[PDB]
Parts: sequence; C-alpha cells; structure tokens
Amino acid sequence: SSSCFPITLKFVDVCYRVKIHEERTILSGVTGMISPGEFMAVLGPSGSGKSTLLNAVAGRLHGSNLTGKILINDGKITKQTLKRTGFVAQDDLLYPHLTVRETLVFVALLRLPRSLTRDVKLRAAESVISELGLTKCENTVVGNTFIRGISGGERKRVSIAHELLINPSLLVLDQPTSGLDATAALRLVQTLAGLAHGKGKTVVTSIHQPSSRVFQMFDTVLLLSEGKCLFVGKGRDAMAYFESVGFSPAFPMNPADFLLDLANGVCQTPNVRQTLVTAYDTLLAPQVKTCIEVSHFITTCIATWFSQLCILLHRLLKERRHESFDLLRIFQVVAASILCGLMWWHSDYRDVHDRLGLLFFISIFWGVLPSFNAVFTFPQERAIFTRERASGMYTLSSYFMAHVLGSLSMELVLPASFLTFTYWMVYLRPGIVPFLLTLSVLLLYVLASQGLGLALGAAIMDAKKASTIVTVTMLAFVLTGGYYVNKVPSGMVWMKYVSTTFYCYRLLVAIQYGSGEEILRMLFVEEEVIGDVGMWTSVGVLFLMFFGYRVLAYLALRRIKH
Amino acid sequence: SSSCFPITLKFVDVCYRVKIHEERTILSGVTGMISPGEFMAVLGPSGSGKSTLLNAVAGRLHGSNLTGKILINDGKITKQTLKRTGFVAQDDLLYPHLTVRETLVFVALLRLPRSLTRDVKLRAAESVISELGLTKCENTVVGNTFIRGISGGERKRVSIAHELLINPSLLVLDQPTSGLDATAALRLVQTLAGLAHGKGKTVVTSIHQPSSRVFQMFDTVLLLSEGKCLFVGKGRDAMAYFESVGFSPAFPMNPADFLLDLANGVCQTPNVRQTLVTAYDTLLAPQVKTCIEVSHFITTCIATWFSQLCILLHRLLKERRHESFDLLRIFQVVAASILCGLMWWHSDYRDVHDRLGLLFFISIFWGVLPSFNAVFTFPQERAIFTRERASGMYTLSSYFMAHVLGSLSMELVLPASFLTFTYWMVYLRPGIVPFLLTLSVLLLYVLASQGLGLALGAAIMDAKKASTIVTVTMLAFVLTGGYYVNKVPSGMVWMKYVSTTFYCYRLLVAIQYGSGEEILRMLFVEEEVIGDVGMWTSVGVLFLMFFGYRVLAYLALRRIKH
Ligand SMILES: Nc1ncnc2c1ncn2[C@@H]1O[C@H](COP(=O)(O)OP(=O)(O)OP(=O)(O)O)[C@@H](O)[C@H]1O
Ligand SMILES: Nc1ncnc2c1ncn2[C@@H]1O[C@H](COP(=O)(O)OP(=O)(O)OP(=O)(O)O)[C@@H](O)[C@H]1O
Ligand SMILES: [Mg+2]
Ligand SMILES: [Mg+2]
Repeated sequence: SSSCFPITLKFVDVCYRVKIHEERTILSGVTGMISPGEFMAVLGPSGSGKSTLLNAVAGRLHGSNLTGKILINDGKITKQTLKRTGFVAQDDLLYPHLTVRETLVFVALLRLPRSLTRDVKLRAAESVISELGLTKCENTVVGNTFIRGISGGERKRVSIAHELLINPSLLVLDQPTSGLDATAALRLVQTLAGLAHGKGKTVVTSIHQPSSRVFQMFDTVLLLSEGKCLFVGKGRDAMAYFESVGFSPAFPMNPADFLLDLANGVCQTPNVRQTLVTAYDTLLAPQVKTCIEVSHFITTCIATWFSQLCILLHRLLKERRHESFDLLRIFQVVAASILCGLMWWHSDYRDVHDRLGLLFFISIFWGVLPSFNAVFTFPQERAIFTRERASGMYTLSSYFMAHVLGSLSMELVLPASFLTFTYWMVYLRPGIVPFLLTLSVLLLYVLASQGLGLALGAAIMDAKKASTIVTVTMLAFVLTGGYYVNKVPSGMVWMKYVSTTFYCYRLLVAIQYGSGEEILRMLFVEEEVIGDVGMWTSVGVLFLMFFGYRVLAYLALRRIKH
Repeated sequence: SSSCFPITLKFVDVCYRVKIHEERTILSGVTGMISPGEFMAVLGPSGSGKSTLLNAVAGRLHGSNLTGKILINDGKITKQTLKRTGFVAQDDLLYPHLTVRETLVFVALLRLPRSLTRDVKLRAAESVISELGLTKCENTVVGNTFIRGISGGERKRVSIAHELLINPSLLVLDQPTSGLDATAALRLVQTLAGLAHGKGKTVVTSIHQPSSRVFQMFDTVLLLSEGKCLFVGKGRDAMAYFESVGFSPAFPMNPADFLLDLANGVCQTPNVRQTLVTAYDTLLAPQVKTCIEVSHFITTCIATWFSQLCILLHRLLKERRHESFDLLRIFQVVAASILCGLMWWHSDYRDVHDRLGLLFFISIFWGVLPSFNAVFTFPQERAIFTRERASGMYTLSSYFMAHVLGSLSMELVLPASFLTFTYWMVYLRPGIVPFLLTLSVLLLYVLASQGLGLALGAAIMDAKKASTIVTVTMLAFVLTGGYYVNKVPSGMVWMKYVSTTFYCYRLLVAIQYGSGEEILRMLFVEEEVIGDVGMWTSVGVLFLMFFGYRVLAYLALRRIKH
C-alpha cells in the first residue's frame, strides 16, 4: 500500500541517428526527469521518436547511435536495475499454445520473490486477471497468426499483466491503450495512476489518442515533435503555455487534440513547429535542466534453480502437446527400419563387407537425423528468448537445461524403435548383451550428434542458414568416418578423430565382430574390428563430445544479452 | 470522381461458435446492410466479435461455425467479388526488406488495371504516399521484430495504402486508426469518408477510440456488445435512441464514450446490457430487417503473366540482397570439395572400387544438400502467401515460376564450384567432354533433387516438420541408390527406380567408365557401368522427376485457397 525501492529516471540530451540507404536524426536533445510517484505521458505524432525514447530509457537501445546520459538513480543502467524495470513493448510476443491463465501463472511463479506460498502467488496471478478484465478469456489460448486465439485487445492486456506480475519500480509502457476501447483505456490509465500515486512507482507511458478525462490523470507531459521536444511540464500547465507563445483553440476542444495539432503544425485559426521549438528552447528548457541538476541521490540457490527448471520444462512440454507430429515420425522411422532390415535380410555373419555397410548406414542415419532436427530448437525460440532474456525472467542455465532435458524423451525412442526391427530382422550377433550394448552406443551417438545441431543453431540463430552449415559438417563427418576412401593420405588420418560418426562406427564394429578371432576361424584385418582406437577411448570421446557440444551451445546463447 | 461498380453488403443472422478446451457464442444474430455510398463504423468493447464479423463479411472466415447469410449484391462471396474487396486486417504482414516506396510501387504495378502507362501507375503510387503522409519514411525499410525499420503507426498506413492501390468497391478496415495520433486518425477518417461519399464506395470500419469529430463522419453505426448487437442505425440517431429506453449522460460528453459505456453496462447515474438487448430486439431490429428484405439487386494474357513474373521475381531478388550468406555457402562447399579431392588424391583410374565410392559420395552430397535447403522456400513465405492469395494479388503460376526461376542461380554455381576442384584434384577421366557431361548430369541431379524438397514443404507448410520427412526420404533414396547392399532380395529391386540418387550414380559411372571395355583390358561386371538402365533412359527419368516434383509442389500450394 506504500512505496518501494524508488527509481529516479533522468535522460539528459538524448540523441539517436541512423544511416540512410548522410544521417537522419530520430531524436535530437530530449531532456526530462521522472521522479518516483510520477505518471508521465509521452505524446507526439506518428513519426516522432517516442518508441526510440522509451526503448532508450528502458535499456533496450544501445550502441554508437545513442549520444545521451540515461541515469537511473544517478548511475547507468546495470543488470541490477533491469530487474526492477518492466517494459511493455508495442509488439506483443507471447507463447501461442499456453492459455491466458497458464501464461500469467508461469510469470507469477517465476518472478514473484520466492519467499511466498504458492497459493499467494496464484492469488496474485488471478488478482491481475480480475483487474484487467481478462476473465472471459481466461482459458483461451494466445495463438499465432495461424492459430486463432484471444482478441487483439486482450493480447495487449495479457502483455501488460505480464509486467504487472513483477512488482517493478520503473514501469515503461509503449502504447498500452492502442487496441482497447474508450472504457478499458480509462480503467487501464486509472490502474496505472493508482500504481504511480498509491504504491509510489514510476510509470512512463506513451499514450496516443487520450481522452479529456484520460489527459487529466497524468502528472507530467512530454510533447514530442519530430525528435525535438515541444513541452516538458505538468499536464494542467499545458494550454497555459502556448498562450505565452500565442496558440489558443478556436473551439472548446480536447487538450490532447490541440496539443497534437500543434505538434504537426496546425492551429485552426507559417512555421508553427519551428516557433514552438524556439519557444521551448528559450523559455522552458533551461528551467527544466537546472531542476534536474539539483536532483541528487546456497541450499536455496539450488532450490530456486530447480524450481525454474521445473517451470520452464513444464511450459516446454505444454506446447509440444499441440503438435501431433509424433506418430508420423515414428511411423516413418519404423518404415525406414523395416526397409533397412529387408534389404539386409539375406545377410550372414560371415559376410563382413556386407555387414560393415549396414553398420555404417546406421551411423549415417542416426547422425544425419538428430543433428538436422536439432537446428530448429533455439532458432525457433529467438524472438521470445530475446525478450525474456532482456527482461530477466530466468537464468540462462535453467533455460538451457530444459531444452536439453526436453529433447531426451523422443530422441531416445526413435533409435530404440529403429534398432528393435533392424537388429532382429537382419539378425545380427544374437543375445541380450550385444543388443543392449548396440542400443547404448546408438543412444549415446544420437545424443552426441544432437549437440552438433544444437551448437550450430545457437551460434547462427536462423534455422535456414544453419541447415546448410550442419549438412556439410555432417557430410564431412560421414566422409572421414571410416567406410569411404581406402588409401587416405598420411596427412589426413587425423581428421577422423574429430568425426562423431567414426567412434560410433568403430564401436558398432567392435561389438559385432568382437576382437578379431571368432570370425577369422570362419574365414578384414584392417577394415573391421582390428583398428587403432579402443572400446573405452571411443565412449570417452563420445561423452566428451556430448558434453562439449552442449557447452558450446550454452556459450553461443550467452552472446545474446540484448 | 464518380461512382464505380456498386456492392451492397448484407449479413443476415450471422452466428459464430467455437469449442471450448459446450460451445461459446462469439457472435449471435447480427443483421445489417451496407449500401454503396455508406460509411459504417462497427463499435464495441474489446471482446465483442468485431474482427470475427469483419472477417466473416470479407470472406476470410468460413466453415461449419458460421451460420449466416453473407450476401454481396444478393449473391454469395465468389472469387470474382473478392477482387473488388479490400481487407485491412489488424496484424500488419509486410515484406521486411523492401522499402515503403518499393512496396507500394509493386502493389500499384500488380493491381492497377494494366491498360495504363507505367508512369500513371507510379504517379498513382506516389499519390497515396502523399495522401497518408508517408513521405518522410518513403525510403525506409519495413523491417521485422529483429530488423528495425519504420514506425508502428507508419506500418499501419502502409497496410492501408496497400489496399487503396486496388481501387476496390468494398473496403473493410479492421481498426485502421489504432496506432495513429489524434490528427492522423482524423485525416484518415476524412480520406475514407471522401472515398465513401465522393467515389461512391462501400467502406466498413471497426473504429475503437473515435473522437467527437470522428464520430460525426460516419453514416451508419453498428454497436456490438458480446456478440449481440445493441444498435444499428444512423450515427446522429444514436443518443436520441437509448432515451426511449431511458439512458442519458449526466455530463456533456463524447457520444462514443457514452455508447461504449452502455455496451459494457455503465450509465454513471442493474441489468443494463440485457435491457439494451431486449430494447434493440423489439423496437429496432424488425424495422431493420424489413428494410433489408426490400433491397433487391490471348496475346495480352501472356504479357500480363510475364509482367507478373518479372515483378514477383524482382521483388524476390530484392530480399536476398539483404543476406550476405552466400560467401559462407561458397567457402564451405569449396572447403568440402577440397576435402573430397584431397582424400582421393592417391586414387587411380584402375581402382574402380575406390572411384565408385567417390562417385557415390558426390551423389549423396548433391542430393542431400539441395533437397534439405529447398524445404525452407515455401514454409518461410506462409503468412504473406496466405494473405496475398486471399487478396488476389497474383496468379499462382506467376508466383510459382519465380521461386523456381529464383532458385536457379546459386543452386547451379555450388555444384559447379564443387566439381571444378573435385574433378581435377582426384583427376578423373580427362578431357573437356567427360567434364562437361559430368557437370551437366550433376546440374540436372541438383535440380531434380531440389524439387523433392520443394514438394515436401509445399505439402507440409512447416520447415521443421518437413526437415524430418525429407531427411528419411533422402536417406531411403541413398539406401536404394546402388552402392549399398550386395544381395538385394528379388522383391525389392524395383525400389531403386523411384530413387533419384540411382540415376545420377548410374550416369556418373557410365560417363567415367564408358561402356565396359577400356577398363577390362586393364584388369566389376555387375557393380560398375554394366547395368540394366541406359544413359538416355536415365536423363529422361531425371527430367521427368524435375518436372513432376515441381508439378506436385504446385498442386500442393493449390490447396491453400484461404
Ligand atoms: N478461435 C477462438 N476460440 C476461442 N475464443 C475466441 C476465438 N476467436 C475469438 N475468440 C474470442 O472471441 C472474442 C471476439 O474476438 P474478436 O477478435 O472477435 O473481438 P474484437 O472485438 O475484435 O476485440 P478487440 O477490439 O479487442 O480487437 C474474443 O474474446 C476472443 O477472446
Ligand atoms: N532503424 C531505423 N532506420 C530508419 N528510420 C527509422 C529507424 N527507426 C525508426 N525510424 C524512423 O524514426 C521514426 C521514429 O520511430 P518511432 O518508432 O521511434 O516513432 P513513434 O513515435 O513510436 O511512432 P508511432 O507512434 O507511429 O509508433 C519513425 O519515422 C521511423 O520511421
Ligand atoms: Mg510508439
Ligand atoms: Mg478488432
């Protein structure tokens, strides 16, 4: 009911220039201060630079283009201050397969301060549904362009409640009432004004068509016009200003309509906007800037990480329930396995050259299949992972060990369904011990080759550009794999040791043909089991690749900090 | 300056129900008539069913859920009436790599009636840029979430000018002023009211926060409230209605704020919305329905198709100029080719088993590489192809023969860059005639295998679900390709004739080892060139597959009519 950790936002001489395809100035000398307990509205035409100003003061724009001082409590934007900052963008990026209640319950479980009952977090999640009026669309999905779900004015309020279930100190909303009608925008502005006045927060909105009652609820007003600001001050002090300059309406009208006609160059009675720029820069802006220079300012760390892992994994399983593309994958891999078992039906144990071809086609198949599906994991989560990474929703370790743990359920049943037909139709080395060793080596090789597609795809966050890198990489792995080229040059025999197909192929041949004595009694001293690498330094390098490719996939997602 | 082909839209008792996860009614008994020369505004809260009503009367919603009569000129919605209907949706789907002027010039070149000068079409394209005020953002890109481009209120006006460059008879706009300020929404409503009054069109908007001057510009007003309508009639007749029911404001306020407070259940003085439903259903709706039952109603065909092909192809090249992922593909395929040429450096012409392995790895490589990149062509164009297919922008044949003609530039230089190193480093059969025949067979096999990935991906419009179908399909093509399995069963020797790897492998072996007499003088009567299929019935089946896979890819895109 009372205040919180206060944030005083100060932006001093913010400029932003882009390069044409000289420069053009999107913002040029914006200066203001938003104290705690204040409700600022950023008004302006539809070209001004309001979303770049609100992306600059939320820490979402940075680089060599910005030329200003964004000071949160007289210090720069750290990651410790981006956790108490809630940013509602214009574009609403939500997960399409969860419902509204499943979305807001996951946000309330992740972001609320964790020294609370689960029932208190769920009651806080349903207390913001009833505040924004999301009760009729509570159990409706939040679908895509293709998936028809909730409305477009309910998708905005779901995104607002997404950042109300943080309890932030600085709330930066970019056009929150665009998409709501005349009486839900009034209730939303009443909610935000209650957050600013009662709870002592710092709310910064960019409202675009405010009513005359909605304009009365703002403390300060920043009027923007083509980057250059025209007015910083109280809302009730506007229209007492501009009569010192000489601009007054001919009709009793809305203050926002008049203040947005002046920002375009219309008075409804010759250089109106330049007159207002020169009038703001000499009568109002130094008195603003002298006002802003005088403002001076372990055992549960495992349980939090495991709760984040369980919440992220349970969300990850809730969106693969929408797809029924799991019986087609099984019925096609089983069909390919019946094909591979029927082509080698007349194969015998004594035909070693006929069976090393089968044991190499298995290594081609289960190195090409998982590695080419794993390049869609991280590129298809890019637009939401960037937003929830900039927001500070979770740690990267809990997010990474949920696509890892979420992939180890059907990438272990597809080679197990392949092998139970292909092993016994071809009738390889009989017994439960070689069958289970072949299954273990195949399940290890699938996880080792899946990490290659994870890493190529975390490094290149595009599933089309990564699908041609991983194709040539896996074909180079198949080429230096052991079945092709006889007289390899002496300078290129080292290239098979970085291949992951080589170790699986050597392990399968060593399981099938033992050590090289039970087949030579029956009859291939260089191509089969007699080789250089052993059976324990081939599972060691497969485990090393299984861990190292996921370490590289984690380090490639660590570069995305924005 | 005068009227056009008139459209009288009539929707009679439109209902729409969806299934929960009984039914819920999104719309329930909506009845209205929009004559030519009329400007109707659909008002309502943010759950009503306005976008489903405007998607129903634009022919974009259909199925077993709709239970009404949508009558355009007393006849159902055909494809001949969807060409004079322009629908502006809420979500703006534009191409991200074109600019604003390049977008609107392409729309003006495609949709204007083609018996006109190109300069007249370009002046009409720049006459709608100056009308909507898109002059400062004229040469700025229209980028994605990732690609920062024009603003969000300029992206709305680009989508409105996208449908103003059609000259339609029925203009259905779904929230066109959500995202514009107070003075661009007034100018947009003035533009649409000028189109309705001067040019005799039929404009249907769904406005959401209208001002008091914007409310004066509508002819008829349809007030919606949770599916059931509350008022159909003139805008000036509202607030003279509801005083027959007994609802009048306590303040002199906006008519839209009062009419949207009544649609929620607020009067600002007990069953307000049910009172208004029962008052509309007995005092106003029969007098509406008796008013709507009394309303009674070759050589250039090649040049148009070629102009559409050139416009669509020139747009297709303008977005692959953004990506610089063409030197990485070349520098990786050249690296793989140096790898394949260095592993077979010590290979001789007499080593036939050593060289059939190389000629089969080439057939693996250039059947796995193009076919796995071609599954991203049509799934990555899905959301814009559906919109421009429902709009009627182009024929499907011109759109299909521009991704076909747009892929035949770098899918012909990658095998040509592979082969110029791999042919002369391994030093295969010397001479310009076998080198050019091998290059021709490789360039034909690449185009034949690219069609497999086009068809699997036009049939499954998802690049992740198609990448696992095409992987197992190409691995089954490699398996029944000719190099693996010696003793194939007699019932499975027919499966190699549907493989595309088989014909390329047979043609490469027949080019390298001739007919089977110049190698047997030097020394493989069953595995090399002596085979069943000839050299002319292997290029014939490759041409048949190159044509048939693209015919199937065209017929799979023909199912998407929505
Ligand atoms: N396919 C669906 N399944 C379930 N509910 C749906 C579906 N489509 C729409 N709805 C619900 O129906 C209502 C109508 O949505 P619609 O988009 O039709 O309304 P709207 O008036 O356009 O809203 P807004 O003004 O906020 O955009 C919304 O509550 C939406 O939640
Ligand atoms: N990266 C860019 N390159 C070129 N021009 C840009 C870029 N980003 C923004 N602009 C232009 O700068 C202006 C500011 O955009 P911004 O989104 O900042 O304004 P806005 O006030 O939010 O508009 P709206 O109210 O319509 O959403 C717009 O004209 C946009 O065209
Ligand atoms: Mg904005
Ligand atoms: Mg709508």
